[PDB]
Amino acid sequence: SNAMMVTKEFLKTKLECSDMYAQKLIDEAQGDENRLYDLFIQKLAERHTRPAIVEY
Amino acid sequence: SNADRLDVAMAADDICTAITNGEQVKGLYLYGPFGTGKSFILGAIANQLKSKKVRSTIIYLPEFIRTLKGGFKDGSFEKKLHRVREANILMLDDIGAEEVTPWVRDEVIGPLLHYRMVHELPTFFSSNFDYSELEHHLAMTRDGEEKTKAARIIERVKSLSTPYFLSG
Ligand SMILES: Nc1ncnc2c1ncn2[C@@H]1O[C@H](COP(=O)(O)OP(=O)(O)O)[C@@H](O)[C@H]1O
Ligand code: BEF
Ligand SMILES: [Mg+2]
Repeated sequence: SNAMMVTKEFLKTKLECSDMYAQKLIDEAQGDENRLYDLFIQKLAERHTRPAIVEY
Repeated sequence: SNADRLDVAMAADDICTAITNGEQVKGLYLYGPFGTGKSFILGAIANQLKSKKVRSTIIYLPEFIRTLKGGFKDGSFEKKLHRVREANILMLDDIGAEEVTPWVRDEVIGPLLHYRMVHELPTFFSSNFDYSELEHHLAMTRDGEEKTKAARIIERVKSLSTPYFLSG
């Protein structure tokens, strides 16, 4: 019903994450759209790059 | 945050030295804002231990949960999954970033954490959440049963770890 709700559901949908985690991303960006987008992509990249389990 | 970093560095140094000397240790719960180097430090600990011929495992929780949720059969994941609960040193990287799935939380993670708690197996964590926030994240709903399950999880996490904040 407003841009903030949209951004939150977009993050939840695309990162497949909780409401609280998405809100953490939003808070971290502090209103800077580009910063939020960059953060989104950083985490998107990590999610699609890392193996579930790594043994050392 | 230099101070944060110094504190965590001597925590990691002490923990690695103790582990290598065969002592009982408690893992770190590293938390704070995005990109402060929490996962990096868990990796540095794993590699430090590796340099001393000590084994450890790092689970990336979002993909762990995604794989469990989506289903799997017989590959590297299944083979590795069957070792994780009793790994000598285990790290749960980015708890809080996974999709919350009650059956995975309660049938896999909870029992895993209970096991490692009662057998005092070193368990590390990284998160963007502090313990209270994580406890809230772990509850899919306001429901009573969810609150209880989440509480069980978080108390086990607390028994297993010492919290360190890494600042922005
Ligand atoms: N002490 C460090 N020395 C050199 N590079 C680092 C160090 N810490 C982080 N980097 C890099 O900074 C980026 C963010 O660190 P990361 O551990 O992913 O942050 P987070 O706290 O979110 O888990 C990564 O590319 C990581 O490899
Ligand atoms: F972006 Be990190 F893993 F907190
Ligand atoms: Mg990380």
